[PDB]
Amino acid sequence: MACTIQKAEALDGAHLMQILWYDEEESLYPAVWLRDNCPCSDCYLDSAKARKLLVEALDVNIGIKGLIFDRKKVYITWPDEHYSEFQADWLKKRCFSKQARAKLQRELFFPECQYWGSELQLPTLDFEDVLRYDEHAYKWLSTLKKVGIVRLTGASDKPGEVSKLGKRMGFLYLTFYGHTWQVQDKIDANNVAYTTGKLSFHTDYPALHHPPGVQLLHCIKQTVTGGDSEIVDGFNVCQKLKKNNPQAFQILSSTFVDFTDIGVDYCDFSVQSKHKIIELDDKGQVVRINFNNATRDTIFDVPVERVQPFYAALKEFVDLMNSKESKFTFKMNPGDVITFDNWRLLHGRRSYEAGTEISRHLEGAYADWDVVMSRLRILRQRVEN
Amino acid sequence: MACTIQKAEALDGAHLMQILWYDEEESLYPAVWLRDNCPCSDCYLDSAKARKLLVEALDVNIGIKGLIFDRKKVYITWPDEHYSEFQADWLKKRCFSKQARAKLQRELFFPECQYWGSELQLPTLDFEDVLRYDEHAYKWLSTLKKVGIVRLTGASDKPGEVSKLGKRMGFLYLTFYGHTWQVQDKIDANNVAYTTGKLSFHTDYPALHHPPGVQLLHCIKQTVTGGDSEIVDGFNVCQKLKKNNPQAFQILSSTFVDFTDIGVDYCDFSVQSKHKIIELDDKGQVVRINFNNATRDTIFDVPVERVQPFYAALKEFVDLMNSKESKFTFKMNPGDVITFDNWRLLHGRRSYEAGTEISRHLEGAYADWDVVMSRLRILRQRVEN
Ligand SMILES: C[N+](C)(C)CCC[PH](=O)O
Ligand SMILES: C[N+](C)(C)CCC[PH](=O)O
Ligand SMILES: O=C(O)CNC(=O)C(=O)O
Ligand SMILES: O=C(O)CNC(=O)C(=O)O
Ligand SMILES: NCCCCCCN
Ligand SMILES: NCCCCCCN
Ligand SMILES: [Zn+2]
Ligand SMILES: [Zn+2]
Ligand SMILES: [Zn+2]
Ligand SMILES: [Zn+2]
Repeated sequence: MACTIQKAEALDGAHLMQILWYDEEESLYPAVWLRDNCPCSDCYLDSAKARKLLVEALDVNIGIKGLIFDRKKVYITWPDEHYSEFQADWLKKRCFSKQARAKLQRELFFPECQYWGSELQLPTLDFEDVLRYDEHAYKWLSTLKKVGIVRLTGASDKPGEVSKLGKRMGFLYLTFYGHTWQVQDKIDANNVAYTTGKLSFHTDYPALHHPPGVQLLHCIKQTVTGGDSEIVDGFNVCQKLKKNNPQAFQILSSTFVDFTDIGVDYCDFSVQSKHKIIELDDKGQVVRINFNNATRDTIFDVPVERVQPFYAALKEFVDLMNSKESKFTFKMNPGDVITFDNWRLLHGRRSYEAGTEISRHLEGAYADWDVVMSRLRILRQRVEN
Repeated sequence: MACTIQKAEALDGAHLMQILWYDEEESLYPAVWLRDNCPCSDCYLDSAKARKLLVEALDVNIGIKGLIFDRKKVYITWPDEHYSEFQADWLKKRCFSKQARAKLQRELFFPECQYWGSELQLPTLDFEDVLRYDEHAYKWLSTLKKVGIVRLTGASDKPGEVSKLGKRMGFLYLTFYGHTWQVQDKIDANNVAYTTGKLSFHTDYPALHHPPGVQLLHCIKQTVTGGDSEIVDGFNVCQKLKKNNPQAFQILSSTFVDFTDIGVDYCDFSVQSKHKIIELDDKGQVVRINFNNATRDTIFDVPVERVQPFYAALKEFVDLMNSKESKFTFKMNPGDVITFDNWRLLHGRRSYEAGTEISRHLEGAYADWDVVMSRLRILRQRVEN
């Protein structure tokens, strides 16, 4: 009744097609969009699922010359005699009503978000299950998207596990620190991470204009002298900051901060960027946090009078993150892997003691959100069908 | 005289340090920024060139307790007895005056831009020279940044050349189409590019939220039946559109368009994104164009009344690109490689004839701008020193 055509007609100087569906609802389709989206073999390359039609061939003032319909299809003639057929269900899905458009966006982009603080129950799956079963990998990625973190247990205590997960997703995101990298204490460390010191809450790689979307950390070796992990839900913390201190929020969501990274690892590098620490979209929603205190540059490109208030705002933000209501702490054991949203969470680590042998060793890697969301879409189709 | 300290003193309740330089100019440095940027081994990890100091250790209302200076350094005591030394030239570089800040940003980010139309003289270097000499690679990357395109001549007519350039930069940007990819006519093409058809002006991969910054195309085999290249300076064309048709500019710079790519290549994929075709920064400057007509989705997430005006605006934009004043056309020969800014230029190709043997073959790859700018910074230092 909802996908069955009761009537189709050309309206508004034939610039619009209206479908009355068998449930009595009406949908409206611009003529120019119909022509633009003709599925015929001239207009559309089926093997690529791509449009061949050029903008140059599209008359933007086009109207429907003629139209007939049955219950499942519309058949349209255009003024230059081009001919097009459209399927009812194809049309229904792409209905321009707000409700239809929003429904479809949800299906494409999986916007459901669960904010958390110290009450978090760390979502936890089995490593091998996720590698072997689509039902488990689907749970893994959908929970990663929704909650921002998933722990996988039961990996080996050897290198190569994050690469298996990289492959399960598709491929890992190569950076100057390599395809994967070893978090351990290193002589002449090229990064604070490769010492025994504490890492305060941070996101990884704000020195890049496109920071890693997803980070993977596999515990190979753990120390009893410290090295606990801590995480915080940056989107939750931003929400609290906007409420508690709107001026601080405004400063952090409007001030461009310089980040830097210079050294040698996978190859030699000298990286520079600018980001707002709180990055809003065009509707004012926080979409990414970009903050690492280690790699924030000495160079600070703001007028002198904005400097101290920036620092005062950053301090408020960090105090909220550290609050016992926001923070979630846990300790990784050999064989655990955490995978999290590096655009949303901030993460850190407690200090531990140095010594002559390596007492602590993680293997890390990054992935891109477009790569993960692709895999998520494919898994959903496989598991639902 | 400009980098030599004549006087240094604490002002404004000791919250500010003022340096009077020997040229009589004065610079001002907030106390909190000085403390934040203490270079001592407690505060700063020299092997990483990174800050160890935590936001949590920083008192945002800090003032200078004491200060002495000589011509080359300031020596500061803080209220908790921490102690810091700062070098004069280090201070001068990071001066908070607008002129000093702008000068340094230019040095970091190479903002110089040369807009062009059909008068372009295609910058051209020798392939092997660029691989062998820093002076040539430096010219290559700086011209790529400034002009948006450089042709390299004298490569071989075999696969593997774009990878050599990838290595010269650092590393290539892996996508679902592989590390490198072959542009040629293919049975069951997964992409319009892999047919003999015409490609209208487009940027590559707007289906990704982070499209490739730089694209490399190496002509292995060329056809005499067509296959000419065309390029346009998207930043130049956007400037003309804003002047000629502000309403069209506004629509394209504010309307989110859905892009899609589904299929199998390096692995199986189902990619979706949203972009404004003209992407402005926070000051209203165009920073990226995101437009491929083949991969623009059938799904169009706007109210029905915005649809036809969007198409009318897109048409104006494409007509400007096609204008004989904007367009630059040329033909690649075996052994040529073009490298261009895929955020700024749009590119295309004339149709050619199909047949039973492959008459036309390019090898392509992508790179990230942060990777290229890193290499550019390193090369400049090597060539200037
Ligand atoms: C060195 N690793 C652990 C890869 C982190 C790099 C990103 P950070 O923001 O310096
Ligand atoms: C298939 N290549 C040539 C790699 C282009 C992919 C990006 P396009 O926007 O579809
Ligand atoms: O070592 C840890 O527990 C966490 N490591 C990091 O956050 C890192 O390397 O970026
Ligand atoms: O084939 C050409 O000349 C140009 N190719 C492309 O623009 C492409 O593959 O994206
Ligand atoms: N069943 C309708 C078929 C319409 C074909 C018309 C071709 N011009
Ligand atoms: N030449 C000045 C050295 C100052 C050292 C002071 C240590 N508190
Ligand atoms: Zn058609
Ligand atoms: Zn980290
Ligand atoms: Zn110090
Ligand atoms: Zn292209």
